[PDB]
Formats: sequence, structure tokens, C-alpha cells
Amino acid sequence: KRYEKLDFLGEGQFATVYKARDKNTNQIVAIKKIKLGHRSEAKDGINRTALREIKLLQELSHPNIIGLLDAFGHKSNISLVFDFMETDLEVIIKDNSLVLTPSHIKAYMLMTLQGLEYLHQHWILHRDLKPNNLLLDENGVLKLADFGLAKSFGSPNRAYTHQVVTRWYRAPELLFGARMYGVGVDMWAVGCILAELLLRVPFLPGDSDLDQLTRIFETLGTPTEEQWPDMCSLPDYVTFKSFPGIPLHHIFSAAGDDLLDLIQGLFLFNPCARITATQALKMKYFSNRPGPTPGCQLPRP
Amino acid sequence: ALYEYQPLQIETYGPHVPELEMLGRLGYLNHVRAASPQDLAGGYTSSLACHRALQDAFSGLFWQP
Amino acid sequence: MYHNSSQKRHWTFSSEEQLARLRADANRKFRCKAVANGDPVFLEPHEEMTLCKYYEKRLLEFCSVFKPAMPRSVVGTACMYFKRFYLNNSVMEYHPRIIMLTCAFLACKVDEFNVSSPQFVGNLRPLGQEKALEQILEYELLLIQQLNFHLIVHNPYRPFEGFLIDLKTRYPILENPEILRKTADDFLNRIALTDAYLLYTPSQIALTAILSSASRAGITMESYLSESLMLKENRTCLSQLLDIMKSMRNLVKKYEPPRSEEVAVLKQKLERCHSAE
Amino acid sequence: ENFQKVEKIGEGTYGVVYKARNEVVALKKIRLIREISLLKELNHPNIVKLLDVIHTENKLYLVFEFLHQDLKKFMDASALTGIPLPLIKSYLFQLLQGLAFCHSHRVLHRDLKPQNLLINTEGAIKLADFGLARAFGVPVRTYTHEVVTLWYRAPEILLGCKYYSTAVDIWSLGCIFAEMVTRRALFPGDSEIDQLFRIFRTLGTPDEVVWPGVTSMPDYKPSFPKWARQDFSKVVPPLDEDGRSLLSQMLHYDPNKRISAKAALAHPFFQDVTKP
Ligand SMILES: Nc1ncnc2c1ncn2[C@@H]1O[C@H](COP(=O)(O)OP(=O)(O)O)[C@@H](O)[C@H]1O
Ligand SMILES: Nc1ncnc2c1ncn2[C@@H]1O[C@H](COP(=O)(O)OP(=O)(O)O)[C@@H](O)[C@H]1O
Ligand SMILES: [Mg+2]
Ligand SMILES: [Mg+2]
Ligand SMILES: [Mg+2]
Ligand SMILES: [Mg+2]
Repeated sequence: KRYEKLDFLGEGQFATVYKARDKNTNQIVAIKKIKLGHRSEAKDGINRTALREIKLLQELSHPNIIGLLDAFGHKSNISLVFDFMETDLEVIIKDNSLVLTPSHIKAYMLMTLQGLEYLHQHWILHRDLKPNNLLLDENGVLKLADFGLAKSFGSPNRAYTHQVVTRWYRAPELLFGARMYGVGVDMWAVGCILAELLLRVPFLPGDSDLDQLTRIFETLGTPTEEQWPDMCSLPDYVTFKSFPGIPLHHIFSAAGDDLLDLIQGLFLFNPCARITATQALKMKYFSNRPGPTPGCQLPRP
Repeated sequence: ALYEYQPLQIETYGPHVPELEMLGRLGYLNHVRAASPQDLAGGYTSSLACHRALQDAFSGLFWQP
Repeated sequence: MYHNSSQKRHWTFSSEEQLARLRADANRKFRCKAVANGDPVFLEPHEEMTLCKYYEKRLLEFCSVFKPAMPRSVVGTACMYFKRFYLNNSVMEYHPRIIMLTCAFLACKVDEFNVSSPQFVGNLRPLGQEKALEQILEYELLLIQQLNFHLIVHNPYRPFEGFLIDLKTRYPILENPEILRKTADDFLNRIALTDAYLLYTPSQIALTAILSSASRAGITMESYLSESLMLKENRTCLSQLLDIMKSMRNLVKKYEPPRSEEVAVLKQKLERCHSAE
Repeated sequence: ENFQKVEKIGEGTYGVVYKARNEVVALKKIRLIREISLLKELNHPNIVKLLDVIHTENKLYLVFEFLHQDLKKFMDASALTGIPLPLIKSYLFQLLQGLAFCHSHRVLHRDLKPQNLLINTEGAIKLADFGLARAFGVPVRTYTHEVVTLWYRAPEILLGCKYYSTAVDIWSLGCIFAEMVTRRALFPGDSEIDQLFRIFRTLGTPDEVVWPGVTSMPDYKPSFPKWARQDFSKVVPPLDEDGRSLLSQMLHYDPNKRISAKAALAHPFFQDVTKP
């Protein structure tokens, strides 16, 4: 009876989110109640996804990462308490009434990259980056969320499960079945998110894994063995027809030179060569003018 | 107000850990398992494993409760 | 990372006096609850410690013979869960057998070691297995609450490997640090028997094990501390590190394993206490 | 008011499932059209029965007969001893009768899997989970971004075909059949491409001789590895000649050549079928 449920926010396949108040600080919070699921998963105890989110968010503290305020339950039921976020980036993108100026795009990129840099310094991969996982508060602060797929990286012999992001933002090494990877997967997702911000529509909207690979290669060209040295050794590799690709200044006609360099860095086929969050933050595009807009001035749907 | 990159500073309470790119040149990578070509195709290098092991070895080495 | 972890903030304590105080407070609180509910059946805190040590050994055995192969880090996490739970709770309220099984079960899920619950409960030694699974499921949330939802446990094994890499790289005096691995591993086991996991950082434990093995082998490695770690410039820090290691070695030699007959008497007492309330 | 809730069963894609008592029944509480209507239409001994639909202003309640466990849990329990061959045959017969009834009414399950097949104590098995069902042409749920299990998808779906036929259900059933005989998944793929390559490595790579129109599929690639077709003797040792023949007819690459449920019911495999 600590929380007074007062609104229904949404229901997913694996959880249900409500609005509530703490009754002690009168703070508005979001409660994510985790579903038991099927009869078999109910007998296995508390959901592994909830345990993953709890164990990862208890060890992280950054302005641009969602904060876990509390967690309770009864028997195998469990509820996670988060700070309430007004909206997310997907709602901003699909809202035709608001204009995304270059400064807004730079600000949204900056907050995402700083959160990602803090996350990667602690040897954690988000693995589920997409516009609806970047939540916006009333003060225009972006936070990464939905840590149900996040996992620590760095220790060898830790292939583990094959869970991957939705295919529109999956990196080509993931689409080829790579089990061991680094920060490149999140960086490719970040490039896809930036492309979505620039075009206001999904950049590579494939309807299947093979269709996603086909779209990647038609838009950015089929990579050779010089660009991706050991690409043919991935478990789910298939040879493709060679595509010239489209020059990036044609796809993003309004993009300047610095933004173009950032995009090429984010969309490199070699996972090792792909820029990291620190390298991306040091890129000249962020230090150039105009600067990112203050969070209080960011567009609100 | 232009943005300027400021490095992320976290206190580790331990000896300085060498930078990731320097590991091979300083000879650290001669004492870790090499990364297979399949591992390399995904972006996983031996430098990451060595860096993680060293950071854990030096984390909080001299910190008092 | 450990240096901003919940283990460092909330689960490393200044002295074993604090540990004894928390355990005595738990014992007294349970006694007050029982006597307000409505005397020789009560167990004193040292008897509780003996029982906790015995069941920690049992948990080690269980995680050793577990199939499929239980990763050593998962075993470490389970043992740390057991220690943290019985720091603030009494064995007279929650039976150490069920709690040890629940600790192993939560450790397997937290450390991403995927095992189906029927197989886990089949590792036990029929209907009894089903009942045991039922109790494990009933105590999972209790254990997680008693841990304050702090599930990541930093073990000394990874710092051990990091130190071995650093010694192989920057300490040519040691011809082969791998000669020190067996004896350092044994010393790590002995340390894990004591309460040092609640008193020292994992890197300190690993380095203490390494230097203890070096000393037993006859090699002297004060050069590694003074020179390689750049401690020759800061001597007070070197003194603190050496005193930490000396305290850890003292804890290791002062440890006493539980005696069989005392364990039998205490087990009878605990069983009688778990059938009368 | 009449129903006394006993306990919570599970919380699937929508709503909550409750063991209740009036007879032990299952109650689904949905937040508050095609699915309920489809369930009323589908009356059959081998389909889960929609007993009553209680309607409230902000809630919906559906009553079903209670089935004590599903097939997946049953196979998990019988992992060592196995499932007796007569039980396999009876379960397959009942599932095929239910499938034939669904297909006669232009209904496409699309999501057959052992976890969606509910059994009871007396040896009956029923189809459930009609959330991905396709009645006539329209889907029952127009907007559902739910993940789908991948181990029982037909190759035509894996190659991007948008024309769903009834044969896909037959494909899934065949896989389940094989699983019940081997206590292991036939095609346990980690992804779509791995799923397709496991299928190819088990049955051979499809060419225009065996599957005409396969090279013009939306996601067909000429560079696909050309695996050979291993015989069915190694893939499913325990099965007999009639069972192997039925499995082969159920696992044809070409959907048009794939066996139908009514035609499957007339197979010699079920000559001596008796429910145990
Ligand atoms: N802290 C929060 N404040 C407000 N809304 C939230 C919060 N966290 C999640 N949500 C809402 O819940 C929805 C789903 O959250 P998510 O964690 O992505 O669920 P799933 O893991 O099932 O995809 C999002 O669309 C988001 O709008
Ligand atoms: N009539 C019933 N008898 C027994 N169990 C049922 C019944 N109906 C549903 N269930 C169980 O309730 C759980 C929730 O199922 P449901 O939400 O309907 O499936 P889905 O989420 O896959 O659409 C499932 O595990 C199912 O086995
Ligand atoms: Mg989400
Ligand atoms: Mg999620
Ligand atoms: Mg389902
Ligand atoms: Mg469903």
C-alpha cells in the first residue's frame, strides 16, 4: 500500500506499466509489473528478465540512464519502480507537428552517447537500442531504458543466449550470427537511430533477417574482405550479389560534412573499425556550431 | 553554447591501468589467448579481455571501509 | 565495477566486531519475537555460527558435485549470498538447508547460468524433490529482500587473473607466475571459509593469496609492490596494504572448522527448535 | 459472483488466467471481438471450449475447461522414459481432427507448438492460443507485435512468402510429431537464417525440381549452400515405415504438395489408433 495506482500506461507481451505515487514523497513513478507468463515459466520462480534489470540497474548511476527506485513483489510476482518519463524518442520522431532542427538532433545524439559511454565503461552492452527505449522526461533529459536484454561483455567464453534487438536496428554482425561482439552493436543501433532522426522514417525497415541484410547491402554497398576482414567466418553468413550502394550525401542531402563523417564512422562494416562512444563524442560534429539545444528547449509532443 | 568533450572521471582506488590501445605494444597480449577469426569478425579482440582483467585486478586495491 | 558497486558501499564492514554485533542483534531480535509470541531450546550466537559454517561447507559440496558443471563464480556468488543472509537473520527462523539451496538457485539465475528448475531440484538427493522446489520458490523473494536487491557479487578470481597477467608482463624477476597458482588457489579457498569476503575488497584478497603463495614458495615480491605498483613513492599506502594482508593471514590462521559432535548436538537442537514453534 | 477464484495460472500476451471453481475451470480476464467469435464458432472435442463470456464495463471474462497441463510440460516430465507410441498416435490423431475442423471453416492457427496443446487426465488433447489465428483472410488480432516461436515455422514463411496457406499448420504438426518421437526439437534454430539452414541440412536444399517457384521467393538467394538430403532413418530412428511416410508427406517443401489434415487422417499410420 506504499503506491497508489492511478493510471494505466501500457501493456506489453511480458510486462505491464502503470503510473503511481509513492505516498511518502508524493513523487510520480512508473511501476513495471512483470508477467509470470506461461505455466512452465511460473514454476521457475522470479522472471529472469526482471532479475537482469534489477541486478544491472542496481550497479549503475548516471544522469542519462534510467534509475531503479524500488522493487517489491509477492511469491513469484515482481514489480520494478522507475522514475516517470513523460515521453520517448519514437513519439518525437513520428510526431509530424514538431520540427527536428539540427540542434535538436545533436542534443538527442549527445545525451544518448554520454549514457552509452558510461554504460560501456562498466563493461555492459545495452543490446536493445531503438527510439522507444530512449525515454524523455519533462525537463528534456534522455535516458536509456529497457535493460531486459543488457549484458556484461569482456569475459571470454561467454557466448550465452542469442537474444537480439528488433531487426531494423540490428548490426550486420548480429544478423550473421556472431556470438562474441563488443560495443559495435550498440554503435550500429545508434547510427540507425540517427538516420531515423534525419529522415523521420526507419532507415532500414526490413521484414526478415535476409531482407534486412539485403536492404543494408543495397543502401551501403556489399562489403568486401578488405572492409570486413573475417566476415565469411560468421556462422550465419551467406554470399550476396555485389551492390554499388548509394553515396551518403544522396541519402542525407541536408547533412553537413561533419555529420557525414560521423555517419560513415557509425556505419562501418568492420566491427573493430566502427567508432566507439568516446571516439564519437570526440568527433568534430559535436564541437562544431551550432551547439546542442538546452534540454528545457527540446520539442515536447 | 558549444559542446566540449570532457573525459569521464571515476575514482578506482588502485594502480593506473594502461590504455587499451597500448596493451599490445607493452607486451600484455603475449600472455592472453588469441582471438579466433570468428571472434574477430564480430569485433571481439583479446585486448578487451586483457583490459577487463587488469581493471578488475587494480580496482579498489587500496580502499578502506 | 567494484569501485562503485553496492558490494563495496553496503556489504564491506570495518571490523569483525560489527559482524558479531549484527549477528547478536539478529539472535536477540528473534528471541524477543519468540518470547512475545508466547528457554534452553534457544541457540546462542556462537552455536549459530558453527551451524552456519557447517552448512556453508555443505553448500560447497553441493555446488561442487552439481551437474552440469557449475562455474566457480556462480559458487562464489551463492556462498556470498549465504553469508549476507545469515548476517542479519537467525538459523532458528529460516532453516540453513533450504536457504542454502535458495542461494544456489538465485546465484545460477543471477550469473546467467541457465539451468531448468526440474534439473536443479533433481541434483538433490521424488516427492521430496517437489516439496524442496516448492520451498525454494517460497523463499526466493525472501532471500532477495534480505539481500536488499543487491545481486551482483564481485569475486576475487578475475582480479587473480589480472594480477597473473600483470606479473607475467612487468615482473621479470618471477620466471613463471603459474608456479604460484595452485597454492594461491588453496589460500583463496581458506580465505573464503572465513569472513574476509565481508571485510576486504576482492583485489586485496587475490593479492594476499598471491603473496602468501610466493612466501610459502620462498620467493620475495616486495619489489612488485614497491616498484611495479608505484608504491615506493607513497609509503603510507604500502603500510596499509601490508597491514591488510597481515590481518587477512591472521583471520586465516585463527579460523577453526566445526567439530563433528558439536555439529550433531547443534543440529538436534535446531531441529527441535524448528518443530516446536 | 458464482465463480470462486482458486489461484493464478499464468499471464500470457493478454490478460490473466485463473484456476476457478463454479467444476474446475479457467478464467481469462482481458482489459476492456474477432477472437471470441472465432472461439464460439469452433466447437469440437479437440478444441478448447469457450463456455461462457462474462461482460463488464471495463473488463472481459472468458471461461474455458481446465486442462491440467500442456504437451511441453508432459514431454519435459517424460524426457527419460519417453512417451508411449500409442499415446503419440492418439495425440496426433486428435490434433489432426481438430486441424481438419479448423481448416474446413477456413481457420489458420499459424502458431502450433507443444506449449499451446493442452492435455487432461483422461488422454484428450486440444488446441488453444488462437491469437495468431487467421480466419478466412483477416487476422483475428489486427495489431499484435508479439514474438513468435521459430522452431515450427514452415520454410515458405522463412523465405518471405506472404501467402499463408493451411499447409503451414501441417508443417508445424509434423515437427511436433517428430519431437514427440525424439524428445528433441527437429529444427532448433537460433535465428531465421539458422532455422532455414538447419531445415536445408536436414532435408536438402530446395531446387526447382522439388519446389517449383522457389527461386522467385522474396528472400531466396542463389548463393545458398547446396546441402544433400539425408535419409529419414537417421533423423527419426524410432519411427516405423508408416510413421516415416506420414512424416515425409507432412514435411514437403512445396506447400501445394504437402499433405492435408483430412488426407492425413486417412493414412495407414492411424490404422490401429486407440486412445489410452
Ligand atoms: N519510467 C517510465 N516512465 C514512463 N513510462 C515508461 C517508463 N518505463 C517504461 N515506460 C513505458 O512502458 C513502455 C514499455 O516499456 P519497456 O520497458 O520497453 O517494455 P518492454 O520491455 O515490454 O518493451 C514504453 O513504451 C514506455 O512508454
Ligand atoms: N483452459 C485452460 N486450461 C488450462 N490452462 C490454460 C487454459 N487456458 C490458458 N491456459 C494457460 O494459461 C497460460 C496463459 O495462456 P494465454 O495467455 O491464453 O496464451 P498466449 O499468451 O500464448 O496467448 C498458458 O500457459 C496456458 O497454458
Ligand atoms: Mg521497449
Ligand atoms: Mg524489454
Ligand atoms: Mg502463445
Ligand atoms: Mg496467444
